[PDB]
Amino acid sequence: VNSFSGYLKLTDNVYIKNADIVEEAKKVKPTVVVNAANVYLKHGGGVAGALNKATNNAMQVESDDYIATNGPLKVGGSCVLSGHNLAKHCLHVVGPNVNKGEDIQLLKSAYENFNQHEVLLAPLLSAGIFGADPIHSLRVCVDTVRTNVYLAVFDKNLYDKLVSSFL
Ligand SMILES: CC(=O)Nc1ccc(C(=O)O)cc1
Repeated sequence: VNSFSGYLKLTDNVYIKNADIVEEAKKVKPTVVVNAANVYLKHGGGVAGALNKATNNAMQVESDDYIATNGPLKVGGSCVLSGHNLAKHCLHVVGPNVNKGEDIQLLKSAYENFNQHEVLLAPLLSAGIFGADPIHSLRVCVDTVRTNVYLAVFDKNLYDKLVSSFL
């Protein structure tokens, strides 16, 4: 038993809810919140801008030190940093950005990072301003992630379409 409430069960291990990933993290304080990162960990908009704003920019300060030391992530890759006031840890995962021409086949590699963590609160990778089809992103999630993932879909209209079209 865990602290997640109000989720619809899609599979043995995947759950979904219409919720803002920021408000959900603040309420649950999960072990792991996933950020929809880019390779530079420049948290400007969407999940990353919203998560970073909720940390009063501490996520960005930590991220800049990480990049100064390690260089950029790979598309499909991840790093574990602090969760600040939102979670124990933040798993920053880079899905391909369709609006930059990145290979959508890298979405499966991106979701494979989630398997290193027993439970996660996450957004749909490569959705929203990353330009991928969210229905596709949910299918890859279900077919790739084997650990317990609690998906927060911000858009109510999209949430209803994801549920009603789910195979
Ligand atoms: C404030 C705010 O922008 N929140 C969010 C939450 C989730 C997403 C997303 O999943 O794309 C985008 C934006």
